[PDB]
Amino acid sequence: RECISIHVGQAGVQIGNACWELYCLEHGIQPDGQMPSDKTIGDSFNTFFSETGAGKHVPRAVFVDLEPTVIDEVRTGTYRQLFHPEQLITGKEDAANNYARGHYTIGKEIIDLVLDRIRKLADQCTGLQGFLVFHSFGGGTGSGFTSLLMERLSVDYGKKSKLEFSIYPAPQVSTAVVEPYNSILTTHTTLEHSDCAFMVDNEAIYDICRRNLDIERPTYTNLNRLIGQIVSSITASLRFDGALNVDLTEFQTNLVPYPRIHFPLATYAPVISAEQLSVAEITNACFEPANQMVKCDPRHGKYMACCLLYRGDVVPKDVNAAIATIKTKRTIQFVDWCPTGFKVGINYQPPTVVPGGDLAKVQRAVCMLSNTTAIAEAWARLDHKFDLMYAKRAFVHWYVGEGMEEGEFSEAREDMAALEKDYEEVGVD
Amino acid sequence: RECISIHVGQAGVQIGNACWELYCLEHGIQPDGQMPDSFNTFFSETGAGKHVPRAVFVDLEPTVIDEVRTGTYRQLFHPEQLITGKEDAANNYARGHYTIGKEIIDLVLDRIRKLADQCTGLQGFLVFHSFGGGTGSGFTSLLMERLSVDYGKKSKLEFSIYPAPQVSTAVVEPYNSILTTHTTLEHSDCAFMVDNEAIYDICRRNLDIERPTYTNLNRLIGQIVSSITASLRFDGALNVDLTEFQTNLVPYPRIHFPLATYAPVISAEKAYHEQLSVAEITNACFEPANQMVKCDPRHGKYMACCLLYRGDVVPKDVNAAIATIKTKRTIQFVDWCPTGFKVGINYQPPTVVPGGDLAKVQRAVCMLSNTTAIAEAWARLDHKFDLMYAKRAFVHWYVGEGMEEGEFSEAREDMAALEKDYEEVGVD
Amino acid sequence: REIVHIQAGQCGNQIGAKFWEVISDEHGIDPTGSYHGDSDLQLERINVYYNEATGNKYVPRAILVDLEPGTMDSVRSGPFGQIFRPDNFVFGQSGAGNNWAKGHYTEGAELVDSVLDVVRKESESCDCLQGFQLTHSLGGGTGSGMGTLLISKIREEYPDRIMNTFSVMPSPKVSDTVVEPYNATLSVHQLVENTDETYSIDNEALYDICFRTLKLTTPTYGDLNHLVSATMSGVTTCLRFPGQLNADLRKLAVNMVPFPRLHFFMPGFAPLTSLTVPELTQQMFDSKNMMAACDPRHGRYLTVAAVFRGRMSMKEVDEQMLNVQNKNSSYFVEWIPNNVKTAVCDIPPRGLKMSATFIGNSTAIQELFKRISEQFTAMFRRKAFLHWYTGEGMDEMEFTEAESNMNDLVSEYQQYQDAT
Amino acid sequence: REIVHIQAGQCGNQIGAKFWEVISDEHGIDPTGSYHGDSDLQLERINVYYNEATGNKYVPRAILVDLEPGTMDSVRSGPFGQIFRPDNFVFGQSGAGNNWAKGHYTEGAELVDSVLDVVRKESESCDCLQGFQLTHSLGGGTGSGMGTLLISKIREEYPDRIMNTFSVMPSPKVSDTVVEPYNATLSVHQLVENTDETYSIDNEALYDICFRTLKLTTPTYGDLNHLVSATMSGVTTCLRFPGQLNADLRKLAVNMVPFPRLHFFMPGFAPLTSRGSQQYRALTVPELTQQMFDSKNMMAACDPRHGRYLTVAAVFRGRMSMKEVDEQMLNVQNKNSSYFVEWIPNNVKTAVCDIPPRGLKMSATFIGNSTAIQELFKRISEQFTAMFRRKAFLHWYTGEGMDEMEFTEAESNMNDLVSEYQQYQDA
Amino acid sequence: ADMEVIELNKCTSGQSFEVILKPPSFDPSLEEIQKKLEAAEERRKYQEAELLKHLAEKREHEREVIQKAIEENNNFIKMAKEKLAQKMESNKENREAHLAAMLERLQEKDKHAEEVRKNKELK
Ligand SMILES: Nc1nc2c(ncn2[C@@H]2O[C@H](COP(=O)(O)OP(=O)(O)OP(=O)(O)O)[C@@H](O)[C@H]2O)c(=O)[nH]1
Ligand SMILES: Nc1nc2c(ncn2[C@@H]2O[C@H](COP(=O)(O)OP(=O)(O)OP(=O)(O)O)[C@@H](O)[C@H]2O)c(=O)[nH]1
Ligand SMILES: Nc1nc2c(ncn2[C@@H]2O[C@H](COP(=O)(O)OP(=O)(O)O)[C@@H](O)[C@H]2O)c(=O)[nH]1
Ligand SMILES: Nc1nc2c(ncn2[C@@H]2O[C@H](COP(=O)(O)OP(=O)(O)O)[C@@H](O)[C@H]2O)c(=O)[nH]1
Ligand SMILES: C/C(Nc1ccccc1)=C1/C(=O)N[C@@H](Cc2ccccc2)C1=O
Ligand SMILES: C/C(Nc1ccccc1)=C1/C(=O)N[C@@H](Cc2ccccc2)C1=O
Ligand SMILES: [Mg+2]
Ligand SMILES: [Mg+2]
Repeated sequence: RECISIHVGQAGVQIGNACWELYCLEHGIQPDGQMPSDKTIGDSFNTFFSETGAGKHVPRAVFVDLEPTVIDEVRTGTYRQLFHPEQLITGKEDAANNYARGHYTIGKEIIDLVLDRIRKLADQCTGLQGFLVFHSFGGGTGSGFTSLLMERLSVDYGKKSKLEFSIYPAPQVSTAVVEPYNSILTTHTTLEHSDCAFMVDNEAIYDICRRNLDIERPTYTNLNRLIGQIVSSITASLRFDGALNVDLTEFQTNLVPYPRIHFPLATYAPVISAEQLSVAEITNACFEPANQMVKCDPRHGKYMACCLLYRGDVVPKDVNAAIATIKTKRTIQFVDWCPTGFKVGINYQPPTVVPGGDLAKVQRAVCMLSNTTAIAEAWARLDHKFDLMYAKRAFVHWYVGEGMEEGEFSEAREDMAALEKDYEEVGVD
Repeated sequence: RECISIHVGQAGVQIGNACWELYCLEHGIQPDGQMPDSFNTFFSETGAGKHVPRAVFVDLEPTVIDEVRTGTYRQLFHPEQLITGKEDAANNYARGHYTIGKEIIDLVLDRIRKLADQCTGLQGFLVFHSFGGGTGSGFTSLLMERLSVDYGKKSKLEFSIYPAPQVSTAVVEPYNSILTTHTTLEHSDCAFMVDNEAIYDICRRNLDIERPTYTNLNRLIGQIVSSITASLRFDGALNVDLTEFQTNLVPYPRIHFPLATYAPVISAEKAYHEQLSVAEITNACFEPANQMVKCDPRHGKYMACCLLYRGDVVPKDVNAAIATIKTKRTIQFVDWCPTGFKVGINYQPPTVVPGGDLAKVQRAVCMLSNTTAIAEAWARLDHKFDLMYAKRAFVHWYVGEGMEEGEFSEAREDMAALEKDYEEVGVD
Repeated sequence: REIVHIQAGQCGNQIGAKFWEVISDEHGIDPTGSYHGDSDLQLERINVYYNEATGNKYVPRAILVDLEPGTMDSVRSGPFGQIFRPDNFVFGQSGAGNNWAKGHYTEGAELVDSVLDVVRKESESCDCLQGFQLTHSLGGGTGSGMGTLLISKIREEYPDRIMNTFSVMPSPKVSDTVVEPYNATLSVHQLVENTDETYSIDNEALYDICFRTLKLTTPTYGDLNHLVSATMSGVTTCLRFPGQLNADLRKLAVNMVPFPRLHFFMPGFAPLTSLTVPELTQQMFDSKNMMAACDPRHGRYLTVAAVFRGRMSMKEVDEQMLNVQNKNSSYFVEWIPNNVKTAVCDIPPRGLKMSATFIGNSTAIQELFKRISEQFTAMFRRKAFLHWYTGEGMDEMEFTEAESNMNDLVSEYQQYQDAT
Repeated sequence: REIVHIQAGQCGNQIGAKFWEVISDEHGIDPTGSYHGDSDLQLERINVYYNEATGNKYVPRAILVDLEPGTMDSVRSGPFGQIFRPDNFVFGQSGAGNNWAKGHYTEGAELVDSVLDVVRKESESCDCLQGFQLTHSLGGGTGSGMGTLLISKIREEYPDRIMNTFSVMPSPKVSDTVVEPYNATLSVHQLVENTDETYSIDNEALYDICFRTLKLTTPTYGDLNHLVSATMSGVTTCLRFPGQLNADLRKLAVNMVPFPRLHFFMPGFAPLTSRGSQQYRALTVPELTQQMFDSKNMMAACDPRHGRYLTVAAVFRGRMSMKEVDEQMLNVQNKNSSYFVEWIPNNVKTAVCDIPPRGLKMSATFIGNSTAIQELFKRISEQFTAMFRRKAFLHWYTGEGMDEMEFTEAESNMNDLVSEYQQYQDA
Repeated sequence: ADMEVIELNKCTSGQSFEVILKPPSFDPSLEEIQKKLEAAEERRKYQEAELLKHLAEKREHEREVIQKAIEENNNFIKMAKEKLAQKMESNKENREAHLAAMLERLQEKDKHAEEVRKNKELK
């Protein structure tokens, strides 16, 4: 039924602002909150917004960061009118690029408040589904508050599932060396409190724009427009009411065969720059390491569940024979023990792009959600940095500093080692 | 003296209704019961106007008994004499005997005792019922065990409807027949089987009927039965009383089953051809085609033979006709009983149902033979039974309602042994 | 004598909807009111499928169960919408999950008792309730899980009366959920011990009937329901029409089932979509026209019923009927003797002058079970998507406990290719 | 979020002065009043370095400590004189001595509590105080001694917030006092346990940049302060300017420091000179990068050769294409790939702010954790124990109330810090 | 064959007679069974009241699943309610005396500085 977004952390927040924005274009809401369509009192898009008061259309979201700065630039540029001054929690002092600070030291204090301001939004909902947690993998509040949130959300909310969108961190447009530590830290405390988790590899997004958009050295608000589009094609199912993927379970009951293995690989279809493609051709893109969403290589790992999420003008009569010659040309690549997939999700709502943005209006777009075993490639490409540093206690002392334990590091690498193991342990028979 | 009809089960009831109808035409009763000793043998002179049949009608659904309290004749019976019972027997004996039976039997049994009580010296009962099929096999069986107890000497004549693939619906049929026929046979005296297939046959050849109805078949059986019972309704020498029925036909306790053959079945539309000769109709009785149970008595031995004549006939004719039934056709007698032919004349011309299928005939004949070839149908049944039980086939529905894996065993056993007596009567 | 209908699940319900409006046409009923039609038969056996209420009016004997609003307000908003009595609708609110357990255990038993509550007050009103029939999917929870629950709870209360379902066995091609094999095997088990007849309906068939046999590219859940809707009318007819049978539903079962397990009639139909007798008969006896995905060749017919529809000469019918049993004599069992009876009712359906329906207890149905159990153990393998039930409160071995019950049912059907 | 500034000592103060007036220009502040400039950015992050008072006005968050009047009335009488709030001036009256003890023990602690009194004010006024920074000499008491004290007392009060100093390592060549080695070692010890980052600035360098790389004959304390003033603007910028970082000062340290000792960024600069010498615009990016990565342009007197970079930041200034920047940046890491450590992965990040400094179209600042810093420490300790030998000038501290072994106690703390840097040429 | 008949009766509306042709040439019901009809009911009542004690079976196993789940669920909440605030009050005690451990070294380059002025003012 209902559906709450949490965005913690500078990265979370700005991905958020850049897709609440794109939600807003899609459903036709003028910034001030009011939409001139016959679809409010308080079905269909009520999944995400709440028809509060007699005029406006507030997002069911809560925004948290530990500096102001970022949350501040929401109560600034129009959209300022869109939320409730309540729903944006800021916290005075930074997390400083450090998990321990985020979880234990600076966290402690703000968590009680957030947790409860969330409970306000769950209370204006008759049968709430779950949460969408947007947050940065590496980096301070994003790894460390997010981790604490989930532990707590997990307690305060029963079944109510939790979907995370993590931002897997990339040397080129980062600033923080200590990154890896933070990701392998959170990811450990975090994973037994999560249900399905879309990783988004900054590098791969930086990649798409440098190749497919002709952008020289792309901005954050460059990257975010792109992610904004992808997320909104994932969440698309539950917003217009979809012919498939129409609830959080039978959306993901689809994707995750095993409790641990959350991490699906996304692939967005026609990224093409303003200043059109065939139903066949865009499908035949989803399987192209370039157009990928996490830098890896799925042609060599096995697929173990595959979704195709179509959006736009499409008759299934096309989709089919297109797939047909995905199998008689390219690399099939299936696991020992699960059918040969392809849940196929048609949504007739044509894809809208941000007005003076980078991309153009497309007729049809595709979205492929694959749970391949090759996405653990980035599980090590991380690990290895973490390994090669901790090996020297490298930056450790900043953690033990704020209050942490030499061994809680040990213990988290332990988890990845073991995970990296399950992902390997799913190949053949 | 007196004489009570029981008709259990859809088949029973409709044969019944189609021969109480034909009794009625014969004795000239307008439906309402009023007609403007002798025939008191079947009806009772109740009240001052009407002429109620001495019958009881039982079925386990309403449906069929319901038809009676509907189409004129509605006036003919007593609301009491038609027992209905809410839920079906569902094509299954166990249900008929043990489960659904139990409940109604005490009532019927006693409603019969009402009719026997308005009778000074009752003779016996005529039980009309379907061989295969549910209440017909199952209730009939339970009735007889009980009628056997509640009534001393008082004999019991059954008219069974031996079941035929073409106009049936039920697969489980064989089991039910071989079931009842077992419990049933030591409580019965003489029993006229009626092979549905043979009757379906007569109509397809002799009446020109394409695919004949039930009420097609019943008009025909109605005529045959009414030629058998004839003896005791007008009172004409030979079969004046039910005891004679066995005395003439059944030499052995078990062997009840006589074979009937009705004479001139001919269709109105032919109603004005120069009608058949005393000779020719006799010479029909001995024709596997005009038979009443599908078999072949030319190759089994006869062991008692009756000819029941009805109509305009002087005996001088009958005789020399028979004479050349011998010197032409197949004699075929058993080692040790005269050479038969107890011959029954009844001067009452045979009446047919008005807008019926057959025509008014001058003379008709009826031949009741106790041949050992009629056990051909005792096996043609058996074999199906055998070839099913062999796999427990449908059994579980029975063990279900309450029955015993072995009560089946034990009933085939009886047939096996009967089939044996019937063979054991040839030559020496 | 009188039958109630339970119609549970998105697949179960949108079937139930189409069923009802097609039979409601044959009898001729206004989207609300009563009779409008020059025929006069209809109403004889309308007693059976419609409990009638005040004014003119006729209202079905139907209960609609779902575990979410969505598909219920589809019916009420669609074709024969406001025909069903307002509070015969049992709402769901919650999740369904496309998961058996939620529907049989948690969110199901959560409702259930409210369903029993409508059924109890239709059936208790019903003057001689003969039995219930149910419609529903087999891969996916609200139908397969709740309904298999429903039926277990429907017996026990009503041992007594005979149960009956059109269930839709799911295929790998043309489905939504990775898991369905799990969902199916769990209810298959349930059915095989609690129903008295179960019309098997493959969507592998239903869809195949459309693209090999109909030149329809993009097969909806529409024109595909259309078949089931038709085939269902077919099977019912003679409890709801003539008077040339009389069809106790019990009788009907007794004469259709040899062995108490194995009541798995694969059906089939005559003509198709939106007819001579011969060319009708060697058409309801072609596999390329069966409702399960089998092939009534590898596998011999236990018992077989057909019902014919059209003011035509049945003097032709038994003559063609015979002919099939001899042109194809091998493929009926010998040990049940007159094991293929047919009958005919003469009031045709929507469109179509002449039509036929084939009910069929063929051991070739083993061919369907085996197909599911094949992709089932292929998944129960390294115990895959199972963790969605692990957590729901189901047992590790409880899957294996019903995987086995099925591999019996396989090699009993195999064990009935026997001997004279 | 907000930073205060303590500026103590003749060398610390006259650095402080030049700092202030150079950053005060970038933002554009009247020798007293407020803003005058067509730019509009400036003021975003003026919050940080300037606590603002009534009227228009903007006044620095500054404290000036000295142990004698002399050099305080130099500022107030000089360039941006009356800019600092009148009683943020902490006078001295007494001796300074050019002696560590007087400053850290006797005449220092004599004052100290009055300094803590201004600092406690500003910082207690300051709405989210992030940390302090300090400027001062290392050979010579009032700066090196008082400040090392200040910091020790600054902490304890402020554990909590992050500390930070530009300190001026003294050379044997171009200095006043025979003893400075003594003074240095004593503070070095102090620093290495109490600061969080500490920009090393050799006057061996500073003077060497002037005659090696300028042809500048008579090097003042003037043109030479000039460098430090510039380099200090360099380093500060991105807590005080764009919005393309965001530079927590903490974050800033966490990402810059591996091992909690060793916070010894030797720095460096892009361009140079002041008077009768130019640049023909030619500051190019390539020729800017292989310039802030040349030793002959480091702020400590090391040579970031013998010794490998732990972590390295740079910040670039000028409306230029950074699409060039990362490409040159890369290039240096490969043209000189050897001399970075492998075991911290992405250990050289750089960013760019586009509002240039006084003069100069294009310029670069190098912040720089090189273990070649070991090169500097070792240089002092070499003339220290060469003096603590037959315990020479020591008697100036003997008598002040300092212990015989207390010199050796901090001579050692230094020789650890030598061979820890040596112990980080690892694997 | 030409035979002679034996006249066996004459009445109002008929006449009977044998016609022998070629001479012959010589060669316990029990009532007690009504207790049989309630042995049949012996086994029915056994069956139906067994697919009840096998059905009221598959019942309070449902009781399990339905709750032996919920019982195994909050068995996680009150596993992760202290895997928290006692992993986390381990943190509070942890740091807070790495503050002390920071500070108490201060009182010691402090109560050292004190004593060597009380030593200066004695030199
Ligand atoms: N894709 C993407 N990544 C971002 C964005 N902004 C920051 N990041 C990344 O965020 C990661 C670190 O998390 P941050 O949100 O920046 O840090 P935080 O501690 O959670 O938030 P603050 O410390 O208060 O600013 C790094 O990998 C950055 O590259 C953004 O807008 N888009
Ligand atoms: N001759 C004749 N045979 C019939 C008639 N009706 C049914 N039968 C046969 O009887 C057998 C089934 O017997 P039923 O009388 O229908 O069974 P029942 O239990 O007595 O009747 P129900 O109450 O309907 O179950 C089949 O062989 C039918 O062909 C009929 O009207 N006339
Ligand atoms: N033909 C028919 N089958 C359907 C329909 N909808 C779903 N199915 C099939 O039934 C299975 C699951 O049924 P579903 O309705 O999703 O489950 P439920 O709502 O929980 O009962 C899937 O394999 C589908 O292929 C439909 O309405 N008609
Ligand atoms: N560049 C910079 N260094 C200086 C300056 N003045 C002195 N120095 C060097 O730094 C040392 C310490 O400064 P000094 O004023 O003597 O220390 P004080 O006792 O705090 O006043 C001196 O001995 C010089 O070697 C200054 O003008 N700027
Ligand atoms: C056996 C049979 N019909 C039949 C009976 C005798 C001869 C020919 C066909 C049927 C039938 O017509 N319908 C099903 C009963 C049924 C089952 C479910 C829903 C409606 C009706 C049956 O078993
Ligand atoms: C980490 C860092 N800069 C930096 C930050 C992100 C990306 C690149 C360089 C700096 C810097 O520019 N200056 C010092 C901070 C500083 C130094 C002295 C006085 C005040 C503030 C530092 O840590
Ligand atoms: Mg942070
Ligand atoms: Mg569904």
